[PDB]
Amino acid sequence: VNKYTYTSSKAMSDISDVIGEPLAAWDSQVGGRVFNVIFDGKVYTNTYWVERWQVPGIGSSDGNPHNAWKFVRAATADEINKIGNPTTADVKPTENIPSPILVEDKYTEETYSRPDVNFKEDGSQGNLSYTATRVCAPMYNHYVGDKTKPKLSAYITDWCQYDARLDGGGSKEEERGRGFDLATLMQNPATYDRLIFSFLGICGDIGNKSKKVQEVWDGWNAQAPSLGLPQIGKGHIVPLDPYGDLGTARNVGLPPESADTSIESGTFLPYYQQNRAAGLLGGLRELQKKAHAMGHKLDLAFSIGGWSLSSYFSALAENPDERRVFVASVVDFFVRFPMFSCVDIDWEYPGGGGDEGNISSDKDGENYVLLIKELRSALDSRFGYSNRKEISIACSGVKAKLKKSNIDQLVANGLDNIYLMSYDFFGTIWADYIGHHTNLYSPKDPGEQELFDLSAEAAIDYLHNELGIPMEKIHLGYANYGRSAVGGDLTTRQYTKNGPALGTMENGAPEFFDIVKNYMDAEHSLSMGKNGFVLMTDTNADADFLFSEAKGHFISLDTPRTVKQKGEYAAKNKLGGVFSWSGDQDCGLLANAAREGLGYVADSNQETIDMGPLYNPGKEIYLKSISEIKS
Amino acid sequence: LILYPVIINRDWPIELDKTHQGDFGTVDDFTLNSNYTGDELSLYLQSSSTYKYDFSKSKNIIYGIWKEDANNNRCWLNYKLLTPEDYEPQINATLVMCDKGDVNIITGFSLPNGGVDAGGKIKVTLRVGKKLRDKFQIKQFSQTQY
Repeated sequence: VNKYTYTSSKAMSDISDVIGEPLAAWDSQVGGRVFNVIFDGKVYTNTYWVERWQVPGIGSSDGNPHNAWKFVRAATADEINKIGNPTTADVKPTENIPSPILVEDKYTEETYSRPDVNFKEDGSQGNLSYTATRVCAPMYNHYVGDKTKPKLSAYITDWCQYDARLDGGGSKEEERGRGFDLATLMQNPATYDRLIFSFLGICGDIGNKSKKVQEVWDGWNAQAPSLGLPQIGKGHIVPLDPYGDLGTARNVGLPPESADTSIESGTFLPYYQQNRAAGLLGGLRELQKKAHAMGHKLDLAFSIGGWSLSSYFSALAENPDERRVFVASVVDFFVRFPMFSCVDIDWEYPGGGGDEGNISSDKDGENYVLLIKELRSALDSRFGYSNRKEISIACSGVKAKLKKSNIDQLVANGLDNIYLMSYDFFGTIWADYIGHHTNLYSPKDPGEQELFDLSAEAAIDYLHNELGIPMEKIHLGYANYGRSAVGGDLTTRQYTKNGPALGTMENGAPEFFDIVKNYMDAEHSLSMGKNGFVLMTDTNADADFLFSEAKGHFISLDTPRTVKQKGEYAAKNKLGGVFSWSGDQDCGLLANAAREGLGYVADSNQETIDMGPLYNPGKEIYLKSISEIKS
Repeated sequence: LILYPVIINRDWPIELDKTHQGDFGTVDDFTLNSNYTGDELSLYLQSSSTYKYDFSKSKNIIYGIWKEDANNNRCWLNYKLLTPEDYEPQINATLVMCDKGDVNIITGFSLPNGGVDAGGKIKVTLRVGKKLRDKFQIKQFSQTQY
């Protein structure tokens, strides 16, 4: 564990029981040692870790993100003379850089140079960047066992796979794609307690991508007779791309040995098992092996359904036997990959919502409850209690449709956990006004917090108070991308609708790591807006954001400080658990901060990198709520 | 130097002549994923010609891949009798023969009869039973061999 010492002295005659400490002016104090520094004639002790932006002045009953930088005013004028009393200051980014942060990518520079991309730091010549995640550094400190705190998790997805810039590419967005090697986390495993691969699917799904469903169903049905195995209809679960999952070596922390990447949908099927599992999923299995080599086993998991593949949920509803066959395929998958700690479902619309392709009825929620109970039953019928699985679903926070979800009966039917989608509240391309797509906290004037100012706390209170559900059964997290909006006016939150907005790959969805590259910095031990792009924070909702005047472009985003705020709240609550959505694109600094928000403590005096200076607030402002502005 | 036994390179069989003879285009219409698995051949191909056709005649045109020796038989079933909208059809096959002959496989588009064979055609001889070097050698230094 980390350890630190200090000392104090007195005359041989005088022994204070208290830690005597040199009386001095405040100036950029930091750390754990006692400080009684003086400022504005007052005398101030931060009885908590000290940070170079923390200020005792405001600190009199403030000065740390949680409590009073307490004070006395014992100092006399001649003390205020022998020590030149401070009365104001401003911490600056230091001149040096205590730690490297990232490395350039040849191909990303080439990308910017591409005559279609034409990307520029200001985005003037190019609104998108398609920046390779390879730019990133490992960036993970190390931490104590800290067993009591709620579990930590992260989401993971297939977009880890490819960027043909590694192969030259140069003509199309995926040639300018994204991806990273899990070797990263392998370097220091146990970075999380649980993981969730992206929602996969089933035969018969309805959405745009369904040609993939067709192809794989074909491959399966072709293989099945040759394997001497029964054919499958709709509702059977799909692996989507076994070639990615297993027919891989790059980005999956494993030598190219045995990577028969040639194998695919028409041929993988024998390999569709953990023992045989090459590529990504296998790599995960070995990662867990390493993890256990340490101890503290990860809950390896995934789910199915989700934003873009939910379409068949209604269709499968009220087809009980097909639903049975589907969950049969579920448990079969468990048998094929008993490695998994559990897996879950990503139904998203008891009442219709999201993409319209998710056809839906009213009864959907009820039927969903029913089938859910039936699933639970099937699982229990399958599993041995010594190895039991316990299921979770997310929730959308749609104040009404969440009610329509009948969480009460789901709990009564052994659905153990809930993960609140805490992000993208700001449907920036269509939303009426700019807002924080992920605000936990209620801004002032809750009069309009119905399709806006969607403080997750409101739903939280619904479940806790208005539904009695223990926090244990509910989980929350954060995502590693902000929103970006054209022409926004900070006073009115009005903004240029439809106008194309910043993303490396996804317009309107600025990507955290590349934001670290382009717009924000910390190399000088601080939270540092850079390249002329405004660093900013709102007092109304504890909101945090970024701006650029030349295109009135705004970005709402979580931050180290803001996810810290989040984790601290969740921790003070003792929520069921903490996680991060879209974990695929943070260096890990936000994870270190998340540990901090969890109160999860580091285990050594050494660091991968610092984190304290990342919690200075941005340019302070008060932003009126939508209701306040309209009123 | 001296060498080793003859050894099967247990991977994708290698190149041999394509014998391109398509009606409406060059060999470059074709694409071929030559490969192998578990002691048996596997390969996947596509010929980008369908959209050109006057499906009034070219409807249900035989599209696929089939081995043909001097018999030039049609003992295969991967023939995609293309719809007038099969603008980019994928044909996919595997084979299992002990004789590691560099067998010719006619592939692409053909009608069941009549000279009309709208689109790309090729008679690709594959090559199989390939090997690899292992380069180890004497050297001379002055008069003294090493």
